[PDB]
Amino acid sequence: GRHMELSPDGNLKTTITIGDRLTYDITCNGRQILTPSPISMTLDNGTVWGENAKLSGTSRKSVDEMIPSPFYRASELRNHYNGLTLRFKKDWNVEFRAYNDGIAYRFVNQGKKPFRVVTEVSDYCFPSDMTASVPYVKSGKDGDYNSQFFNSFENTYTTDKLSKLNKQRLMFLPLVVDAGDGVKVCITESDLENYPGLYLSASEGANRLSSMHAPYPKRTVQGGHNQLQMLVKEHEDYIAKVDKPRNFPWRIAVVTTTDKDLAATNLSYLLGAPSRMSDLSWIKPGKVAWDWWNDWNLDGVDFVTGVNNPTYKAYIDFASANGIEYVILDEGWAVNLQADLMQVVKEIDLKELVDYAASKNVGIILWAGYHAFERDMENVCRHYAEMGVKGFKVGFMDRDDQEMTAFNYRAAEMCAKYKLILDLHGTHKPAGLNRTYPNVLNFEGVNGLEQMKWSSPSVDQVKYDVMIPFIRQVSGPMDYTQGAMRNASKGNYYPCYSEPMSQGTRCRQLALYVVFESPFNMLCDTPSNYMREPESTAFIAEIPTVWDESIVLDGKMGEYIVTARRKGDVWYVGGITDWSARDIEVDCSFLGDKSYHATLFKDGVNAHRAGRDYKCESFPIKKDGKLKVHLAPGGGFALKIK
Ligand SMILES: OC[C@H]1O[C@@H](O[C@H]2[C@H](O)[C@@H](O)[C@H](O[C@H]3O[C@H](CO)[C@H](O)[C@H](O)[C@H]3O)O[C@@H]2CO)[C@H](O)[C@@H](O)[C@H]1O
Ligand SMILES: [Ca+2]
Repeated sequence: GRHMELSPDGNLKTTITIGDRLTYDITCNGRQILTPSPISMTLDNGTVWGENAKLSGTSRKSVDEMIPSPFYRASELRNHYNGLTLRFKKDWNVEFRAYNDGIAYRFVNQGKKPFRVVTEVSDYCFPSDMTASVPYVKSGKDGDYNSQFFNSFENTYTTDKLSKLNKQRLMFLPLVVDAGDGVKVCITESDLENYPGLYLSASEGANRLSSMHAPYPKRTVQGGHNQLQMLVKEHEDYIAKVDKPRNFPWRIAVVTTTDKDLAATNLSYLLGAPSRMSDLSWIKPGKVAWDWWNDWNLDGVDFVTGVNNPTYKAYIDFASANGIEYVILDEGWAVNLQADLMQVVKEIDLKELVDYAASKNVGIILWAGYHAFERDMENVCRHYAEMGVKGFKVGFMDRDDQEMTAFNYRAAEMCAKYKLILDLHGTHKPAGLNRTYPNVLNFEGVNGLEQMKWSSPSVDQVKYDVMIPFIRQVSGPMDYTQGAMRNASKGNYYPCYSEPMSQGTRCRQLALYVVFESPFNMLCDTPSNYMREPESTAFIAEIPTVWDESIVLDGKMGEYIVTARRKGDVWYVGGITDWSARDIEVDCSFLGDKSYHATLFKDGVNAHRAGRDYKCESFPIKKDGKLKVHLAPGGGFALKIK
């Protein structure tokens, strides 16, 4: 039983073998980059899908279609693949898809009788000791996987040969394996609804990454961060309940021959479940005059700053004067330790604030800890939607067992029902959720700029920035929360909770608004700092967060990336580099034939010594244009062409 499937361009092919085990491999341009890798699902009735599998039928199709992708990187995304469905006896199938830039598969339940998934095998067997770039689970102890399942999915990348990885620490997704000769494999998953998230492990075999899933929770207890978390204390002997026919999540091996194709791949959105929303007209992407990063630390005002009405009114004024759409009331507005979103601290009047914000063309987003939000979800959403609140930022889930991934979707739907937008923090990679419910405008699961509030200088944020466009961002949008006006060149960074800075240059921060995808996007710094920086603020306030077209012009993972994005007849280009100074050329052949005006923010000539140093230039340009830009260490540039 040997089945082959090829990508439309013929460069990628997978061979599926049906024997004692069910396996698939991956060949790229003749070279085998994944050796036969076994897949299976073990059920509680002893049935193991994929061992001694009995094929009952097959079907093939060739698909080339455009998938609408609102509130994202393009108006629509191309879905172009050869598909193979293997139908087995006992009412289960496995679907394979071959794209030019990846192989993906998923199990499908067509059984009528409820059951449980005990474990799932999803192995990745490589032919040699390749170099992996992986994000380890940050918390917990080695070998104690239950201590690791409780984590916030925020960490930097460790780069090591497969044989050199920690064999006792889980890695979350996405992660990358360097297959050599410029080929990258990026492993991720999508359509992660009501199913535990997949970790990979180096614990089994040679040159092999194998799966592990958090077990279904048997007993959860309120605790953790300010009594807003539900901690798994006991777990079942299975990982998932299955009560109905369903698709299971896609297992995705992105395969690219150039790093810019990795950053650009659409596979995560393409393989998310289709939108479940008819009316999208009420969803408004945009930016936030954020309170939390900058620690409410305004200067030049006549009131004491903090979680109080005059402070939020100042953020609202600032947002409004600059056309910024939203103000978040972050953690602090609800009475601490009560986990009760109906108990407002005495220094705050939500009604006053929501109404004041409304009279200033500003929407209010309320922050909520997981348990406070989940416990009376529908009533909370109704009550605040009625008050005029536009959405929620929900955080500290720190779980990806089945119960929590079911909660993400349930939360998204409940917010959708009441015309509320949703931002998920203390969560994992998006894995398709923003396609299925487009009102979920951002996701954390990223070691973002908040880390500068407490991180030792050993944390290399500049390096991290040129890793995630190729790794974490492959899964979906990031709430990274950039926009620092305080910028520290190499050696000048220190963690400062109430007056934080970024690592690298001013223009790096500006470039991130193009480089990073964030439909719901922060201005992390104080209004005070922004108002001392008119030029920077104007650029940030004006740039779209949602795009009609996106092109990654060039890049090398962990070194640099240059990205151009279109909105109407306006283009933006952003570039960033690692700690090496770098010279970049921008080929402007993506432009139309009209004559255009460019506005360029580039690193100042002393940006290597003073991170804040920038230069803003104006000049005419057109399609033949080939703009040379110098990037300082930890620097970048931001370009607008109108
Ligand atoms: O990681 C070690 C440091 O953690 C700090 O605690 C942070 C935590 O790291 C962070 O993920 C979390 O961020 C969420 O909540 C915030 C409000 O509380 C914001 O909403 C933020 O956007 C959201 O991602 O905040 C924690 C603090 O609340 C510790 O402060 C630090 O000492 C280190 O232990
Ligand atoms: Ca966080």
